[PDB]
Amino acid sequence: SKTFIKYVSGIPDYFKQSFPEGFTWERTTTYEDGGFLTAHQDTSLDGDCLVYKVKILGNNFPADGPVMQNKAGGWEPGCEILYEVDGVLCGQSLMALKCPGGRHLNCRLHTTYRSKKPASALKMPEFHFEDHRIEVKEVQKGKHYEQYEAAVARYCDAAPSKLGHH
Amino acid sequence: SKTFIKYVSGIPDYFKQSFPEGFTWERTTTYEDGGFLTAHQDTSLDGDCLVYKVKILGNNFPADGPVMQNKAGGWEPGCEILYEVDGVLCGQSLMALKCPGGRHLNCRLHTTYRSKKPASALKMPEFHFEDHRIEVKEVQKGKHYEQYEAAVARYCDAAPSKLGHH
Amino acid sequence: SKTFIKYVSGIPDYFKQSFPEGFTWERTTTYEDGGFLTAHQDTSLDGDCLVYKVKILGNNFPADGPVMQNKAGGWEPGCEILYEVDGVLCGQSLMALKCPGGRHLNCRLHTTYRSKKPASALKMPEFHFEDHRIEVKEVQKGKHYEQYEAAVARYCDAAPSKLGHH
Amino acid sequence: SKTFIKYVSGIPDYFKQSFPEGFTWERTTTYEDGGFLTAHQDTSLDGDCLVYKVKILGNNFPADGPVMQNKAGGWEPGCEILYEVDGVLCGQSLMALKCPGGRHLNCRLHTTYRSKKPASALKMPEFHFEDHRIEVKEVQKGKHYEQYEAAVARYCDAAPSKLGHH
Amino acid sequence: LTETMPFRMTMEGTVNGHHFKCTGKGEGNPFEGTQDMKIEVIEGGPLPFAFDILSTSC
Amino acid sequence: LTETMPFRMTMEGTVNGHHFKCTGKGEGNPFEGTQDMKIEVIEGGPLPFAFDILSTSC
Amino acid sequence: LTETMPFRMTMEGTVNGHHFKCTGKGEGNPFEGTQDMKIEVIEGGPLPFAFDILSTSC
Amino acid sequence: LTETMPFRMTMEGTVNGHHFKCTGKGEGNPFEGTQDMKIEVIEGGPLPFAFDILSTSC
Repeated sequence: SKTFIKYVSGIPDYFKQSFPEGFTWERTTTYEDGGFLTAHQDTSLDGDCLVYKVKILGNNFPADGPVMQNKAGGWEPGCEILYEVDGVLCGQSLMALKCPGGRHLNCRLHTTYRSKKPASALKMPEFHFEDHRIEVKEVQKGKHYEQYEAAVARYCDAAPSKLGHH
Repeated sequence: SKTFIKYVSGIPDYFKQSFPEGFTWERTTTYEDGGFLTAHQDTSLDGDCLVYKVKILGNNFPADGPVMQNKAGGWEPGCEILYEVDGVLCGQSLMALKCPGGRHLNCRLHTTYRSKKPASALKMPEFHFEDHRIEVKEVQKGKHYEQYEAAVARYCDAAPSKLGHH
Repeated sequence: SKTFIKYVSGIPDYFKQSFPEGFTWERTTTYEDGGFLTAHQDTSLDGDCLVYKVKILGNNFPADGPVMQNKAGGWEPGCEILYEVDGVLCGQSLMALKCPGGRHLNCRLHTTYRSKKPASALKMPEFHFEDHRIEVKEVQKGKHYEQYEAAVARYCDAAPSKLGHH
Repeated sequence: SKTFIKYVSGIPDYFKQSFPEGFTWERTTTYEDGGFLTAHQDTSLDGDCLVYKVKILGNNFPADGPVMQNKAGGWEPGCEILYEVDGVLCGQSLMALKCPGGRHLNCRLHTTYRSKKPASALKMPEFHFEDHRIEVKEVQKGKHYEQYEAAVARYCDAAPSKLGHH
Repeated sequence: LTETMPFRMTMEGTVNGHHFKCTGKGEGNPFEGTQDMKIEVIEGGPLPFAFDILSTSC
Repeated sequence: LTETMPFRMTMEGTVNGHHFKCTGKGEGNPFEGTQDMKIEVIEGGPLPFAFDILSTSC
Repeated sequence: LTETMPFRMTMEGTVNGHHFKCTGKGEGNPFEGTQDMKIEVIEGGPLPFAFDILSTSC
Repeated sequence: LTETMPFRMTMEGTVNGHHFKCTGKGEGNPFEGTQDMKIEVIEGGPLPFAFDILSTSC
């Protein structure tokens, strides 16, 4: 839900800038055990309501893996890198799924974010990071879930530059 | 169209064995320039007509690449390796797309083939190869196409064993 | 140079713990344009001096790419995720190389860090992050370089948990 | 040992052409369970003796996997695709390692073969295939081995073109 | 956009041959970067796979 | 089955934000491993990408 | 080339922290594409991993 | 460790067929996580590729 990000240090907000038109995103997530999860999403503004429409295709998840065995323990917090490619915004991230026995299963997210506004009408952000944290509670088995996420967009303040870069 | 394969050397035919029920397949193709093409397919037999239903999600294709610039010259012939995992049939292949200037763009196909018959009802093939050749003719720009494919399933006869395996 | 990291939030320091025995690391970096850079490194302590021995094998870099054309402009700051796998510490990171015309070339680092100390003498850290910034100055073309790095190991303080997790 | 290949259908032999100068090859093999094996090789002719010098860096193999547990049962036969990229010969292949319980572990080989001969003295082959069969005998555990290989370079004769392509 | 913003979601897909549909409703603070939502599996439930693989799509 | 088998196809998808629909029909010899087909882009045409990426799905 | 050709090999490597060295001696038929060789682990043996990972480098 | 620590480095490699060797000398603040070094290409120079690919190794 890319509209809900705290942007610091004056980084342009590609997603909020896109309204009222909205934006789309497309992603393939590659899992280290051979699974793939591909998604396309449309984000629109219907007056005072945001409308998300998502299409999902997932495949090759091992039958004995934590995904198909339904033994996943949620995601670790993650960092995404974002930068312009071909006049749109690209995103790249690694995530880690918590597994039984204190193990992790990693994956890579390959994302392109596409504004429905033309590039000429937008202020494109420079290379930056988005910190994310996703938390899930299963209310009813395989039926009802609740999900929380916090997200911040920033430069690298933690490790400072000598060359005066961001 | 996996029903149309010539099987030699007595290799069991996972696909033809699956009728009348039919089968599904699922695939993610990863392109060396960052594109992804994900597909799910359902194959059914309606009388004596085969019915294919396909869902496609493709993403991250470079704007300047041969795919989005519509400058591809068709596929080279290819080889797929197939073998059982988790009681279904898995396939893996590398393909090479012909590009302007006698160049190639490669990709990897990650496939799972799923019979609608239970595993107990099929004879599962051993590790084998499937040779394929796909040829396309564009009848009308972006609208009408013709496609030909020849496919043969075999063991490795070209390079013989000293240990007496196929 | 993994000995030089600032650890916060009571995260144990796998690298400093490894002295006097030291540690090794091993990595393959996969570049999005098809290059691979593989390294093995040995870290030892010799009196009051740290000694690094590095072996490198790089391959498949495109002749026309920023690496082989020597037109790279340094790395963006990066984020590594680190966690235990089978008694050693694994690291995963995406990095982005600055290219001509404000473009970026991304890559993925697959690392295993191996203490030379027995596991009985070590406190393995929980899942955490290392922020890195690397800056290079070319003093003499292809002959003399200077490199600066700053590194900090942390949890995700920027996006807080509703469940009170790290 | 790329000198030992049977070429059919008038395909030029990049490797034999390279003598007396010889050739090198460089490769990263990526395993589906996270291992990487990188090699660089030098091939020279010394009188009537071919001389191979090989450097290897392998990393990230799972401690529990068939490789580190030494429970591998050899390779299935394989098919490599080869084609020119920027004046040198590139090779791409998928291989399958036999594992306990009739299982397989797959990997991908990314190779560049580099003649030590000037490009002016070389006939570059068109896109083609190399069929390989490798068989290993362990004579003394972890110390003495014997290896056999058969290799043939060909076009796709098994699945014919309707357009008269190779 | 307002300081507290609601959203709704429709999702459809196939994972390992399993077809499913989901609906969602939520709210968040666009400028603080926080949000919560409910997800219901309306078709193909109970989900025969870990819901976690759908989290980044929701 | 028969010596020559006919088949029909319906396809829907999105590639780089472009939605399209395709239909097809063809014929082949199941035991000889050969086949031919026609594909028509019925929605989202003319295809704004190389058709080659859809070949293995047709 | 002669229709039978001998070869020799030296190999140095590190796999998962384990250092090793191998030598090899073989012969084959260059134009017929067949070959056989012996490989000996001269340092770092017995090999603490499957030799099969070294096969394509021999 | 002392709050300031020196280090020395030797590197040997091959990239795309190009063999090279480097030496390095540096110092840093181990607990503060900062460091600086000089790197000299002692063999195979001037480097026929971007030094940046070696940065994470130095």
